Amino acid sequence: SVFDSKFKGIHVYSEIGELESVLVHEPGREIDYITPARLDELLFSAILESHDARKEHKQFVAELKANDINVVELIDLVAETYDLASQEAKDKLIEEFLEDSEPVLSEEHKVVVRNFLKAKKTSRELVEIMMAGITKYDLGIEADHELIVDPMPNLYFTRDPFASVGNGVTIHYMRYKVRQRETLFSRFVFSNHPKLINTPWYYDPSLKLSIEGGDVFIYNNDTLVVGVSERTDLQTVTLLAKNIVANKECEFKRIVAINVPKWTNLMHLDTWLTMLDKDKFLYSPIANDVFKFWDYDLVNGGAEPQPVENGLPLEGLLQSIINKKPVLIPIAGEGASQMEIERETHFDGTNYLAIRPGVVIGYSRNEKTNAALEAAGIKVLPFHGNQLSLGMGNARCMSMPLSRKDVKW
Amino acid sequence: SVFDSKFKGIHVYSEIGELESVLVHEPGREIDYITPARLDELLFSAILESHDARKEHKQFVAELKANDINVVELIDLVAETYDLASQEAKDKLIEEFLEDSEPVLSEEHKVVVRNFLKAKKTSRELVEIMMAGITKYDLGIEADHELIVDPMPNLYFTRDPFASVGNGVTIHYMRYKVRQRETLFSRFVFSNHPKLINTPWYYDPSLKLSIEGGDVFIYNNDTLVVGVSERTDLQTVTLLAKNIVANKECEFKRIVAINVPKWTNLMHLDTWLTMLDKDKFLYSPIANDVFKFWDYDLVNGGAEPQPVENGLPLEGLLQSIINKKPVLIPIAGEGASQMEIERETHFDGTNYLAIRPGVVIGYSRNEKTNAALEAAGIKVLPFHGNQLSLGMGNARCMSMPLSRKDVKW
Repeated sequence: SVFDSKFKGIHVYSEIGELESVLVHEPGREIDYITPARLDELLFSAILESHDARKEHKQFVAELKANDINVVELIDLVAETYDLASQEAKDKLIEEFLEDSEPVLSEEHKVVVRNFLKAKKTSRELVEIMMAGITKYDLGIEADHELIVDPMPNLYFTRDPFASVGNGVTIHYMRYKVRQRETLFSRFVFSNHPKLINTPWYYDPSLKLSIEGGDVFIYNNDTLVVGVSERTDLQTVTLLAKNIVANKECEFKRIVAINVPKWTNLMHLDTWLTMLDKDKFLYSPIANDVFKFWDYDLVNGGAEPQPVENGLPLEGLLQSIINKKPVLIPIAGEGASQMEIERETHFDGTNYLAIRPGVVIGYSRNEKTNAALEAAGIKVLPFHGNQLSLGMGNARCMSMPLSRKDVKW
Repeated sequence: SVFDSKFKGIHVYSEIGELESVLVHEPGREIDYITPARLDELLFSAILESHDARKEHKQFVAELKANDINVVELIDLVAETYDLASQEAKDKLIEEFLEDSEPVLSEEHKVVVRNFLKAKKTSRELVEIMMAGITKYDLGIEADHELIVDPMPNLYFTRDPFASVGNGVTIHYMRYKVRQRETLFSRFVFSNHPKLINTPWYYDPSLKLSIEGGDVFIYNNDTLVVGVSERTDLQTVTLLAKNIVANKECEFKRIVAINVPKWTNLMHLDTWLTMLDKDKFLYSPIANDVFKFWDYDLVNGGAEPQPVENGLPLEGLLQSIINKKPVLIPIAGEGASQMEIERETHFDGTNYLAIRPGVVIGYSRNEKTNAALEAAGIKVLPFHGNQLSLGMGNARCMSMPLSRKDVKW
């Protein structure tokens, strides 16, 4: 199985506990269909050199494995799930893929694509093609456009379609169609894989209020932190709060919503502020005058907790969550020029994945932030990720923890 | 000297003769000042990872040197020239640099920068900082903005500021100020270096009609080919024709002007059509319905030859220059999808540098084009240049031939 023997379900109650199991996706053929005219639509800053991007991704996975982490590749998880699923589920996956296609499928193309999918020889090939997009060339048909079904090029950013939340999961209604389509795989594995089937959901795509995993943080057993960003709205955090209170087994007690600049290229809270050790946070100064906070009381706030403004400065707000003096590390370090802060913030300099408290993985390119982290006593495991970085995410964006060991607070 | 023993002046009478000496520039500190908000202004598609871009450039230079080519780095050529120049010339280089600064310098900043440049201890440091740009930090002053003098980030594209044309040169009035500033160095080396001082100029920056080197091609001893592009105007080619007829030592007989798509990111003729062997040419089909041609008669067209429409299709037009049937190789090869042609054309897939007939150097990333060239009998010497490619130029754009061996047609 893609899961090691100790994996006994979703268990993510911090951003920093020793990482046990994690979900990633090496970009497949879907990034080969990114064209110059569609960069804004497809959510890329520039076109990736595909072979090199895959080589970088393998280095990232190799570093995670060198740290005894169980790395689950999305394609393999979906295929494994497909293989053991009922025929009813196998069939509905293909039907829902067709109904949710972009561009919308004509009746004739729906039949042609269905047959093509059904004829794929292995479940892995079926999953690869559904992620890749489908051309008229793949189908052997004449058409006036080359892409009969668009790629889901952002799939390598597994942070975003769903988020592990304690021992439950939130499966999201994403902002843009190009990414909403990725949640088909999320619903499928959680609804059918024996090791995930019993996981309770606190959000699902049908709710239609925008939220993405890059905005979701599990600071400790009591407090969740969710961004109010270009991708997640405050009203959506309000619905999340309602769902959590409605779930009697869910033990979180508070949600702090954090406002960030609504930049299309720094679209989630994790591109502005992350927690990397028990008391260390990495942030971009560019957000200094935009940060704003709201608290939700999941215990004594009623069945529908409302967001209450918290006027403390960022440091005091963070202190109210961990009850220790926080250490705030700025992008590019003390003394950096505005140009250096803008450049390293642009390349997702805050977006490190913590694999144990104070030990993080992220791109080698943000050298001043790497040095700032090391000076603050955080160990940095860099990897070359220049091509992957053009998709506007770093290691945190490219991962979704499935299980972490308890933190000794 | 940066020039090897045999160099005896500009000698470029073809696009393909065995390359003997060539001018390049490894991107210096100037590319560290490219910020997200200024990408369009500075002419970049995305920000480069500077360290990796310099390593890629060293690999390009290593490939050139392995083919017995004298590679001249612009910084070293300017410093060598400065060390041999009259005090009047050394002083005027500084004054013209200040006069042409962007942003325009206040009188106070003009004095502070002049003093700072005069205090540099070596000519190479002086040249490096003029290219890099100058910050308030470099000067140790307080200022409203961090850049007191902007970088010239595009300097590594040495194809553009001036072009070798037979045994003369065209020093250009470029389209945008961010690049016009680079011509300061072109004028300096040709006006002062003993090995370049007798080179006749057929164009100079004071002429104020736009033309850039990526548009200039020397097909053979008789025919020049100049693009009408986003950067070079037909009226400028007309002025160039007038200048060549006035120069009684210049032996070219004809200029063919080739209209190309006016795309901001494919801005020169050499991003649409190049000549790589005696009868082989590489082109992007995206330009098919845009190519249009004009001829200038430099022999019997009077003192001011005018552009005369040439209605031949591309194949016939090229045949009228080389006097035999051309082989036209399309970007990405026969059978490529439109997505592939769009992607490889975008990454300057036509922009190869020929180092001898039918032997070219270009980025490894355009794999389908590299395969099409090899299938057409052209040897490709690829190098990894993904970061350099984000500047929207390939190997031809990163080089300016100074001398080539005669071609045996």
